[PDB]
Amino acid sequence: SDPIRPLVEALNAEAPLKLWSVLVTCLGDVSRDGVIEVSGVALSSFVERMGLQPQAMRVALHRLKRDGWVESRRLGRVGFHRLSDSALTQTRAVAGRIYGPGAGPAPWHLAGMPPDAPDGLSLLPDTLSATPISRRFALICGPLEDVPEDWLLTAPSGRGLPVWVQDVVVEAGCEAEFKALERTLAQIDKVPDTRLERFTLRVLVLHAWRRLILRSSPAAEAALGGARAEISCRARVHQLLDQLGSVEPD
Amino acid sequence: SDPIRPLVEALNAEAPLKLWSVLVTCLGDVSRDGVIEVSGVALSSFVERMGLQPQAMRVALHRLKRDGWVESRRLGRVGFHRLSDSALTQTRAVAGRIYGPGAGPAPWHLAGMPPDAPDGLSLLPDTLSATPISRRFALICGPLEDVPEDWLLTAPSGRGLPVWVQDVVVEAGCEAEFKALERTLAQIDKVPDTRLERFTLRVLVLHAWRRLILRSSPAAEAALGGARAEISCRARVHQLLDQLGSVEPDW
Repeated sequence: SDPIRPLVEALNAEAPLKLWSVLVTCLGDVSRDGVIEVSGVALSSFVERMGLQPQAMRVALHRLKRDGWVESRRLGRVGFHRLSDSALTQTRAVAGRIYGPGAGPAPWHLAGMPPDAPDGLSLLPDTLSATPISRRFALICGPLEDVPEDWLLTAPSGRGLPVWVQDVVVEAGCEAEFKALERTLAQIDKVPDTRLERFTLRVLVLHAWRRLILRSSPAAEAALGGARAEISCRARVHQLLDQLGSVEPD
Repeated sequence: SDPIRPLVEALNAEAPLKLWSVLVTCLGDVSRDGVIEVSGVALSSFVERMGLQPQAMRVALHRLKRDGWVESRRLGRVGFHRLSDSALTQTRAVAGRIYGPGAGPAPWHLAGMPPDAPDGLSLLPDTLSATPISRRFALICGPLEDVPEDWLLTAPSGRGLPVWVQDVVVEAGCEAEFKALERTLAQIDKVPDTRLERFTLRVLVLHAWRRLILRSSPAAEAALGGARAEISCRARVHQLLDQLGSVEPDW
């Protein structure tokens, strides 16, 4: 009655799973909790458990090696893979977004760029999340101290959002997508016995959520409000990640 | 000496005075305080005290007659002129803007129009004042209940206005034009003795104000604040209209 095979089919059906990215999630998750590097054979059993070929893992590791995402050691006949220093710092920068408790009822603001600045959104710090609603105006989230003084900063009125705004925020804030992932995730009923099954399921549930949470806009999320699909979806993922727990591969 | 001649030269220097409009101000002002119609000879003495020809007044009255702004009676040898019913109702619609105490520190908001609506500002009621700051965004004034539900309504944050916004409002809210008119008005030292002088000065001070007020954006002004020029300039115009008082054109 295997929980892995149907979950894989389901995730692939919404958006095909790119092995290199699944590997980045896997390596990222283990390094966050102490396992700085995973053996090639241990990694290979995870890739096989998923329904994939060890050949596919080699082509994924070659892609990631050349692109500076992964680093490799050879101690005798065993290969050891880990995220690169570049990849780890980038991974750590999104830890709170992925593993954290979430923004909850986060407030939003509207920011208007000066006339001289066409690509004004690039001038906005990494700490700020911005969803354009017009050529010069965007819905913003984050530290308002990071909003430059030459931008027009304006706050929400008691009024709701006009339909044209709600249409933008529903799309950028992945309301349909978080609902769809939660509905797919609802299928998982029991925790598997095997340490490998528990590990493969955790990486799959984590990858599905990682790929979405990092695609969605926190600004657009804050604009959707407390009833947003991201709340209930995060609620299930972090419950699932707790009931599956953390597995050191063997 | 004479306070009329320099004031005329000063007003003409900023923007040449159009006689037909000066007449519309005059007739509108008298209708406000009871004088339903002014005689042609009384009107002619006002036009002359200004430094103009009676011929110029006839061409101005002909323009206003055909255009339905003024109506004329001929009781014997005397002609009687008044604003037409449509001119009066249009005049009365702006009474509060001209004669009123002003909006003071009136609040502003930012309104964003939907993508499908290009001429969104036309869809905004007469009760709302709007100053565009972008193609789809404008600073608004007035009853928020009149702001359509398909517009993005956003309020001021504790932060000030960026320089690019201040530049719009300084222009739109006639900051410099209000400064100049107030300085121009400082020359008016004492109230003249003559009923005619008192009358001509009142119409001139009122016209200069009327033109600039109906041109300035109430929303732009609301964004400018309580230290804006429209406030002090308004108090000066009202102070003068009070110290000059109201004169019946008997002459």
